[PDB]
Amino acid sequence: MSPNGNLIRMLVLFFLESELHEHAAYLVDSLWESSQELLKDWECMTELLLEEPVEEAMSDRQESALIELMVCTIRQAAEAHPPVGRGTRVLTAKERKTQIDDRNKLTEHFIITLPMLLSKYSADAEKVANLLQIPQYFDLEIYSTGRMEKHLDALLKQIKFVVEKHVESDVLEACSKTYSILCSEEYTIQNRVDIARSQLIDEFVDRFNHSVEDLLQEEADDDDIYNVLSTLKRLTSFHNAHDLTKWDLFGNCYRLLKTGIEHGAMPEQIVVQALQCSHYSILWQLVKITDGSPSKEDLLVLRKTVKSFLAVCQQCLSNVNTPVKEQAFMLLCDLLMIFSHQLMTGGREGLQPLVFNPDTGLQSELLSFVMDHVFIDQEANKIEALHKRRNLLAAFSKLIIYDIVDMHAAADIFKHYMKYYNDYGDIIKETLSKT
Ligand SMILES: Cc1csc(CNC(=O)c2ccn[nH]2)n1
Repeated sequence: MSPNGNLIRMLVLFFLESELHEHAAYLVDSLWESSQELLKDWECMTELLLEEPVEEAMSDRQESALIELMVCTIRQAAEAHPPVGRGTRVLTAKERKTQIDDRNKLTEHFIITLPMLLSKYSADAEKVANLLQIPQYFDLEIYSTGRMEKHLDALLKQIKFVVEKHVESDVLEACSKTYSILCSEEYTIQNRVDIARSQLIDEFVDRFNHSVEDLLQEEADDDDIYNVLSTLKRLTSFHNAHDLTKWDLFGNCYRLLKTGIEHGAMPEQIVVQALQCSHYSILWQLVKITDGSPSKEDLLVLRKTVKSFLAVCQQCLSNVNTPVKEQAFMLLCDLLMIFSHQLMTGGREGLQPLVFNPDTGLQSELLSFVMDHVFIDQEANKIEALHKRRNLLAAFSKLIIYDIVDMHAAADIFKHYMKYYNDYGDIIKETLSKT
């Protein structure tokens, strides 16, 4: 009760204080065979996280670690296998029976307790993002079974509060995915969740639109900029997993970008988000057109939309801010692959009017960015900025393989930058072997 409480408090301390377990998940996995009963005392954990002390209170850093450890135990119980990296997977009768009973316990428990957790820690972005990994493990049918409607209402209230308070990409994305899970995974509560979502979206589209209008009519305030960016971020996050096409967001994104090319003075983060949002609008237009039975004019309206957006990305390669060039580059390399001739696979030859061959000018600019921003002369931030340039080249590599860009001009650039490997590498290789 408090006995298991002590063991959990010290388990959190051994985790943080020793560098003997770097990954929470790997710690839990390793103790799992021997300490399952303890590691699934979820009532004990939420009690620690929600109660006020008598004495000795938990420190902000230890609270964080307990939430992270709790969520790993919730996964390991639900999935009934070691985490990604410690795998090898056939369950016994009793292992299977235990998994069902565990999923039951943590669903009933966290439906009640997850809104109370999100309420208390609502401003801690890292913590809220971690709590919102929990619903994916819910046995969602139980939101009906337990006459538990009052607690679905409570989670939706708390997700609303979080999204309204936060702009961090991890938080919002966590909110987006939770709605997705809550919505399309059980018909019983699908209708209730859909009404909460679209009211949330509605309130953010109105605020976005009023702020776009404010910015563009204006001299332009710091408030005008905050208001656009803050609302655009929430909508960009959600527009990946949710079809927000019914709200014409591409329209205002398009103006923001046109204004930031013309007068060249649009803040870098607005341009990046405005690009990402426009992209997600187009992908969702594409899906409705693939699955629908679309007319000639449907195709030609989406085409005009796509050619104007490829134009905007091409122009945005010339933006001073390298985060914009990167975003524009990434989108060019997705779109040029998606609206290639691949689009006429699986008997979908109706889509030919949607096919786009990049011109020489554009191909040459997609070559430039690689020389300027992939292949550059000169801690943790650099292993990360390397993986990005890797992804940027890999996204560009696909265009080379299918001759969407000039495959020869490309390999010339790869000659120029590999020269020292081809001129001195054998000599460097054998030298390093003999030390
Ligand atoms: C037909 C075609 C495709 S691109 C091209 C000429 N551009 C380049 O080769 C290049 C290298 C660096 N920047 N641009 N010709």
